Amino acid sequence: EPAWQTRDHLDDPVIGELRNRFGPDAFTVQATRTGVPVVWIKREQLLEVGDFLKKLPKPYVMLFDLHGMDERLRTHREGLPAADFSVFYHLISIDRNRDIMLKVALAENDLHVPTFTKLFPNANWYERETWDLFGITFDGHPNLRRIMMPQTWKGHPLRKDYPARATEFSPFELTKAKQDLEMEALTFKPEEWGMKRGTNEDFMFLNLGPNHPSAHGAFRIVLQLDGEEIVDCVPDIGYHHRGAEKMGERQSWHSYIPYTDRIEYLGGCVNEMPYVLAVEKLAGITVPDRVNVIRVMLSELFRINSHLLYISTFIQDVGAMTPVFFAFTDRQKIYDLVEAITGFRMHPAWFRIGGVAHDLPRGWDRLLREFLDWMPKRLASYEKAALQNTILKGRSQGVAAYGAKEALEWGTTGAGLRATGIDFDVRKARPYSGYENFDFEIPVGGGVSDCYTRVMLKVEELRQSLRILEQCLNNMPEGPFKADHPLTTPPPKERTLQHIETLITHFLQVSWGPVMPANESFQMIEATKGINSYYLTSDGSTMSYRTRIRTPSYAHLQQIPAAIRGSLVSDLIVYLGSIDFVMSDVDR
Amino acid sequence: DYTLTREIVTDPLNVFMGKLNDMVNWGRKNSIWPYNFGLSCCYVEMVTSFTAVHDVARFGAEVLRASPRQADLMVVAGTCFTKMAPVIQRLYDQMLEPKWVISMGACANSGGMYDIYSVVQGVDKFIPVDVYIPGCPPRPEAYMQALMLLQESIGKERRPLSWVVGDQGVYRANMQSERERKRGERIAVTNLRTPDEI
Amino acid sequence: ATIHVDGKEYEVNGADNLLEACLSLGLDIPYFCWHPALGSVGACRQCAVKQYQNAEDTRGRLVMSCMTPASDGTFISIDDEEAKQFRESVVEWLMTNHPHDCPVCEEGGNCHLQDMTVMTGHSFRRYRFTKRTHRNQDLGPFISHEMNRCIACYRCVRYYKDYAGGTDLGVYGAHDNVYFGRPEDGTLESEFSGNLVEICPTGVFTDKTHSERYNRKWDMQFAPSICQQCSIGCNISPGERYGELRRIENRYNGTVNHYFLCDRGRFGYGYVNLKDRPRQPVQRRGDDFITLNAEQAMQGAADILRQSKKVIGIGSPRASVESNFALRELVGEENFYTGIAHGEQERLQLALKVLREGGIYTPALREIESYDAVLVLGEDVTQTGARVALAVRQAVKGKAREMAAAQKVADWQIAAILNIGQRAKHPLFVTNVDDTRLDDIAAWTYRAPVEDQARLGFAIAHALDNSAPAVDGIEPELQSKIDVIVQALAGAKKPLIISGTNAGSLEVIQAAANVAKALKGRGADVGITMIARSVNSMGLGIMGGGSLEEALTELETGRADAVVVLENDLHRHASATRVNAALAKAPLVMVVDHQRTAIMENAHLVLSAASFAESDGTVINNEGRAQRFFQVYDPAYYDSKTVMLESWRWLHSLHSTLLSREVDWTQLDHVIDAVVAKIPELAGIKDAAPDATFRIRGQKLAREPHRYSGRTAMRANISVHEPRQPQDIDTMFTFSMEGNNQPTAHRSQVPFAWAPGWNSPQAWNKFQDEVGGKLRFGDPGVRLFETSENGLDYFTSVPARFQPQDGKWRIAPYYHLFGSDELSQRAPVFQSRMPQPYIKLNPADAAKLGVNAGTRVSFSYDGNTVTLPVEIAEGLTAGQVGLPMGMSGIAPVLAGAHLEDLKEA
Ligand code: SF4
Ligand code: SF4
Ligand code: SF4
Ligand code: SF4
Ligand code: FES
Ligand SMILES: [Ca+2]
Repeated sequence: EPAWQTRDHLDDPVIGELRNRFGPDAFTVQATRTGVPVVWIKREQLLEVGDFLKKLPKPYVMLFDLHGMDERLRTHREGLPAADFSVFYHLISIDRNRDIMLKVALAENDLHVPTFTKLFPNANWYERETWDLFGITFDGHPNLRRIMMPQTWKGHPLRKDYPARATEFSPFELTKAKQDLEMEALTFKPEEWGMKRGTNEDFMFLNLGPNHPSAHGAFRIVLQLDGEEIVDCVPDIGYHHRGAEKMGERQSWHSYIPYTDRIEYLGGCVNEMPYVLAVEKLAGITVPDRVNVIRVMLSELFRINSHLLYISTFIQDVGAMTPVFFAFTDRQKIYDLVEAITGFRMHPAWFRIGGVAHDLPRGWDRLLREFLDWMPKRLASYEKAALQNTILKGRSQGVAAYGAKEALEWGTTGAGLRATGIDFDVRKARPYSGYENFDFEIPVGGGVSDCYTRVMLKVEELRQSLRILEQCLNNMPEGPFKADHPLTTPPPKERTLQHIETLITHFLQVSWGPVMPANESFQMIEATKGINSYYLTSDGSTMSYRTRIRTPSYAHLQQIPAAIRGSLVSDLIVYLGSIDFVMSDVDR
Repeated sequence: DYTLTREIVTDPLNVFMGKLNDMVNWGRKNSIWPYNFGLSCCYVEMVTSFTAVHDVARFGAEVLRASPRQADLMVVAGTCFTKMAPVIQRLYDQMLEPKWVISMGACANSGGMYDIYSVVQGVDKFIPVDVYIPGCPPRPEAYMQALMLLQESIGKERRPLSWVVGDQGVYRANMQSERERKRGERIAVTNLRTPDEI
Repeated sequence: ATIHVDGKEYEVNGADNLLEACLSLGLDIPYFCWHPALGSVGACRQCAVKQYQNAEDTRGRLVMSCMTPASDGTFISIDDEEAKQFRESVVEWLMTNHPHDCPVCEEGGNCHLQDMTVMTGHSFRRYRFTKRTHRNQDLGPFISHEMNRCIACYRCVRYYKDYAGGTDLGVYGAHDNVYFGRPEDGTLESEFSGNLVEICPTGVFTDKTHSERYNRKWDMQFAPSICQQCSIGCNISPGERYGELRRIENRYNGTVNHYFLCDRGRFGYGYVNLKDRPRQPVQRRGDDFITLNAEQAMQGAADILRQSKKVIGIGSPRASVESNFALRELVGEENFYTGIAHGEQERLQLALKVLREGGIYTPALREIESYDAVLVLGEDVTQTGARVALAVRQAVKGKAREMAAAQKVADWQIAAILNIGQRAKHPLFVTNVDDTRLDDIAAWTYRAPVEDQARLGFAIAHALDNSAPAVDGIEPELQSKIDVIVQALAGAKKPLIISGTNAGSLEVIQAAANVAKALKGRGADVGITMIARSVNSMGLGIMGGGSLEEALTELETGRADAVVVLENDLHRHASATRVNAALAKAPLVMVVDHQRTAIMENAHLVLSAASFAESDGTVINNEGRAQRFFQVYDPAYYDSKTVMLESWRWLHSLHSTLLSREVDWTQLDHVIDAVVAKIPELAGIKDAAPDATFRIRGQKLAREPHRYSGRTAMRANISVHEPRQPQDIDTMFTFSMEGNNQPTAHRSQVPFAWAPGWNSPQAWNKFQDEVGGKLRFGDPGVRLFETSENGLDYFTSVPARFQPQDGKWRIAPYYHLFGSDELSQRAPVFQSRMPQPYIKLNPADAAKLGVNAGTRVSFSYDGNTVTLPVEIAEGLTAGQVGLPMGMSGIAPVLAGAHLEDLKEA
């Protein structure tokens, strides 16, 4: 049985436990290509099912995702409950290495679900984003305001009847918005943002944004302060919203790949991989081995690039401005190899449905060998220059520390989750893209996630990525760079240029789009900054019916208030430098 | 050929104030401090230009003031989001004359690939732009080439020397476009290296 | 019937074959040679499914789903491995010889062969040998020929010969050298040859008029419109790119014009793209022609109209219901004049009275194909209402259909039906002044003047019913033919009588009404069809008004000092000298029009109105069905200086500026409400289409496909800033791809057909409830009237026989599909197709005048001597001269007029 085969997952023990607890008629099991059991639960039993999953012998401890879907235009809904809208809850059990997708069906008039925040605190921002983009009200939410769009925004953009394209610009709207930007400091009310007891009169309100002098993006944090002590803080995000999901509903399966590049713009091919993997799951494509090793090579190269930039920016935020120049020279070496392979520096747009855009250029191994010889001495130099310095250690150790429980309840993944002592990497637990054929280690922490522990874990991850790159250079199969499937978009170019059936396939795939049959697919990968995921719903057309991108920087920014509570502003700056987030990843 | 801002006029340039104008323009163009404004991935390539492998410091554009008062050039490098557009306009208003604008990337040029509900389709909708860079992202040397283009744009524009003597309007030269200037050599290209090699 | 496809049970129709039954269920089977309108032949061998004998069976057998009936308890599989392998192999065999032509082929992105190559999953070529090659032929100005792309699916020959009755297209050659085309280079003679571009699943037959300015299907802006070239009202999809009307595709209507148009509707659109059209309002001041915008034109016209003492309005059957009603509201009901002559209006009102008061059910165009005998009186259907002639051909083949059904042969087995019914056909009796294009299948043809055809009809009605008035003076041979017609009509279960206003005689319409009443009195299921002239002739007849002669009399007498002419050239309904004198005497002439007419040289004000591609409105076709047509594109999107509005918008704004001195343009639904509130006869036009607030789950209807391209570059040469998307406040459609065009959307107006995997016109199968039937949620268009409870009385006005008087010549009308409609001659592709302007002469009259064939003769009509070359017409009765109606210089009002001093020049 192939990995893309449609499975109902009725042999999962979670289905049997749910049947024994709630009854055989309490839910509907859906057969998908997501790889996880999809269970449609009634709305009135949602909190009961969540509590039952939370109190399992090997419980589902992390709310991985929570969002909505507009099901009004979905023609192929066979074996599904009648739904105008739906809300899905993706929960991960690390102990079982399993996950379950609960789904709640809502009518068009009764668009309200009970809040999930009493079970999982990340449901705060997840439900705020669901309300902002779909208009679904969550009863019991502490403060259900818009998180992506401004508060004075009419309509909900991810609904099907909302126009995707840009409206006409008016200087009047900009000028009045400048007026509210002017009186926002004067007319600030903490009750709007969920804060309480604002201005006792021992607290002051501090706004860091909107523009920070850093490469992680532009955003605001409002802080309740007693002197230099932070008591309450909520981040103001949505300043980097690009409508990537709404764009996914109006681009074909092939023409959306450059938009998948700019989700985490320090990731590139790392961001391209889960999307093309989920599309290949929809298409029923098993890629050959050379495609797997090429994609692994480019993903590890871009992971090293992102980790180098993150370590450099953390060192610069500490105060040492020297190693960022040398590490950007190293990034220039990586960019030289990436320019040679894909033709571009930062957003290659090189992964394809079924393979990659071109074969590897003649001489890639030379550039890879020079880069692999160049890296370790520079890494040791950066280590001895800044990451073994006592001033950097005093600035970074013990700042914004959290344990395994806090990382599990807030959906923190990547360096922080492994620094809390939990060994969970997608490249080993749920392997993808032929990662089982590479010998590499997963670094883990002692059990407490400091800034320093996360930075050293990222350094060890860079070392392991260098090991993977060495294995890619030494052992590469000789064969096709595209699959032997009719849905490989585009087909190989020489056969397009001299065969007429291949020309027909190329013509209809680049113009109208490749036709993915109606199914739901899900791919979860380990990104450069945590765990990334693409959830793609196809209605049988040439475009995505629903593109849902889960990014870890959302969860990290939501964990920001729970970890910095009771600390200083400089601790907040060091924490922001030690998260490895981009605002495009948060806001997408 | 020049354009007024206080109108298409001619060149108004004794000889002493002419040399004063060339010296003032030389000092302005040889010392341009960009404003550190991070929007999106185009700012990542901007700070890649800022590092040691490209050396934007050679052009005297490396001081990178964090306050808009001390900066002369605004490099809008990133997407012009609707929430961030009043911030961009306020930061542009906080800058002082003379001020120039470089749009870096297709997002700042026209909105780029993000013709979406929450993106302003170009920064020229609300602030004037002096130099445009196509690319997504433009490479750092393209940003330095745009800096040179702005340098020869400044080098022949005319501005008042003092606020009490002379015409207070600002002259901007209607320069020949780079497309028509480079068409003589771009069309003559016949062969390129095949994409199967390094 | 009960079938089991891939283990899933379905209920289908047992009389259908498995291919159309499974396509109606939403299942996908590739097919080439089968068509819903043409039946099954089993040629392409593409539709192979695997049939099993019973519920438990593992071997099966590859059967042909188009050739297999969907009987009760059938077991088939589509996704069987052997069936899929064979379908991919059939695609591969078709692709062995196919040219590497998709980038330079006009069927690219619209190709059924491309869709089925992709859908079978064939993308790898292992064939390494040569590909066969064919030379091409010149097929005329409309169809472009490329025989290399043929897959030998035999659809073209089957449609063109068996369905459309054409004789000049066939299949030649042998084993793999089969050639589909004409026996020699020449124009395709059929009036329905344009449907080959949709019948052909490949790019062998392509729209050449579209090919001149070619763009792909995904790049089109489509709208659901009504064809404006005659009164049949066929549903069309006009598609536009870069501000010009690019193509007319057939839009499916299961009640009217299901899969097929005629060549006048498909290739006569080129008047929209004419460069001399008015794009701005123009005011004539002395010798200068100054250009206004909309507001100043409205203010000036309102001021001048307010100073006038009486303003009259001359409508037209070209304009929609809303434009005519807006003109009627502007000038007043008693000052509104229909733009047609007195005789044309009298014939139109009589045909309307017969239709909506005669008690006989008038059929739709699809319903015509089920009648058992057809009598066409006076009307040249193929040249005036061509789609009715096609439906008459199908009704004639109905006898072979019945003969094959009597032998338990399935109705989709077209070859067996044609073999059983060899040459037996239902009776067709056509009367005209000469031979018609229906004569190859007609049981009898009567070449006689209009009075003699009316007398033949009155005699048929008297022989059917003795209470009908009798005709005395019938020859014994003509009486024998009369009783042959009567015996054929009386034995028919469903007789159909077709007449119209194009014969130029009231008595022909009266005789047809008498025949229909006599057949109704015998208990027969008689239907009656009346063919009008223009697109909204029925609408102008229902709304009514004075004739053009009364308007010219008011202008000449000085009682009217202001005339507003709406979408009328005024020369097809009256003499040019009289119209010019009356318009020159009027101190204000104001022409609201979209085509540069000859009456604008004296016009004081010209309003640049919109054509059907740039306007919304309602038109009433010949059967009395109200149909809404929608705007295709915004003319001001590309050229911002273009101020071209709807005619009803112009006239409503003029009425508002005349009354309240303020400008209000309108919304379209406001004008629709005004029409249904003030004219109860036109109250049914509200249900023709839903209002502008109609949504499909909250979103509008997309005009263009979702892969519409060039949004940030197609206007970049004007300005790099992208403009506002045009807002359509009038209708429910949006001028963008941000809309709904789902096949399952609860709507009736479909701008274009597209399904994922079905890019060709075969996506209409996805847009129908059953394949070849109606649309899923009904067809657009609502009949304005029901059939009457009681009929009329017999028309006792029997005319005398035609007497050829000396010195005078009766003008026999000759109509052409290319040349008689007013707007179609303006299309520059038609001048290569329109015949040379002739004059038809009987051999005895030509010998009496000493003129041969081809010599020039000069005749004076209304004191205007024009010369034409002589063509000898054998079937024309002596004492008559035949003139081509609607051409240059020959108005259609000249039908039945007398001609003086016809003499060789
Ligand atoms: S133009 Fe491209 S690289 Fe620059 S900000 Fe936009 S998405 Fe990023
Ligand atoms: S007929 Fe179809 S398959 Fe053949 S060249 Fe044209 S588009 Fe391609
Ligand atoms: S010319 Fe077209 S319709 Fe005729 S057999 Fe060939 S592919 Fe079929
Ligand atoms: S029959 Fe008449 S309405 Fe139909 S396509 Fe021809 S001209 Fe148009
Ligand atoms: S469609 Fe049945 S054989 Fe051609
Ligand atoms: Ca309109």
